[PDB]
Amino acid sequence: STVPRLHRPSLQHFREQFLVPGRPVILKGVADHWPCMQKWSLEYIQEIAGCRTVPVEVGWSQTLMTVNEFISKYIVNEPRDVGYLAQHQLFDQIPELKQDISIPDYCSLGDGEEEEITINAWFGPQGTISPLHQDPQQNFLVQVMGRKYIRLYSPQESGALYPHDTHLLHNTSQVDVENPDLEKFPKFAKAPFLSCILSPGEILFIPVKYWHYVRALDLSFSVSFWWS
Ligand SMILES: O=C(O)C[C@@H]1CC(=O)N(O)C1=O
Ligand SMILES: [Mn+2]
Repeated sequence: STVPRLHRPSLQHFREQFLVPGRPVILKGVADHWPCMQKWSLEYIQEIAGCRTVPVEVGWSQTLMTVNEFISKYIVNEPRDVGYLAQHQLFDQIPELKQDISIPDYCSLGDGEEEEITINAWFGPQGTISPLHQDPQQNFLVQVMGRKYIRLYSPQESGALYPHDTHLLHNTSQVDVENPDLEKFPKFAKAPFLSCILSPGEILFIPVKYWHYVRALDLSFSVSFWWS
């Protein structure tokens, strides 16, 4: 039930053993020496991005503030609520930061165009939680700062995850993974899963439609690549 870790697997090995069957894996030795891994201090983030406006999810509402405000209020000064700079195309907004990352070569195995890969930043304090849900594209999730606990359930287990009925929320589970209501959601308890702690320099492959749940264990910065 652990996600396997592979060092720089060949494109063919990744394609045949993980991409085509839709199996998660952690890629080591791929992003570990990207510039972001050494450069992205809080101070560097403030210097490069501090004055720019970013969307922040407050745990639930959505607001806007500068990066400096986000750091001051939700990171450094004993925050009062949880705030998460989540799912934001920060690298389109701030092209200088795009210099510190790369598109993984494995994305070339997809059917889509490189121009259509979506690169999102996920920057927040210890304790951010993304509830269990599934996405409609493949994902490489690159961990830069801090660690994340991640739980993964196959699409084959969707019945045991009790998706919301609304079309809007049908890709999201009704269950709180880490404190499930087994009186209401009894099938959840026996559903098999994989899990990991994703650390800096590692890349998690989340296959298209794989259900995933994520909790930050430390001050955390991740970069995701959504591709097909
Ligand atoms: O890290 C998180 O809190 C949530 C993750 C990051 C990511 O790329 N996707 O699709 C998520 O759901
Ligand atoms: Mn997701």
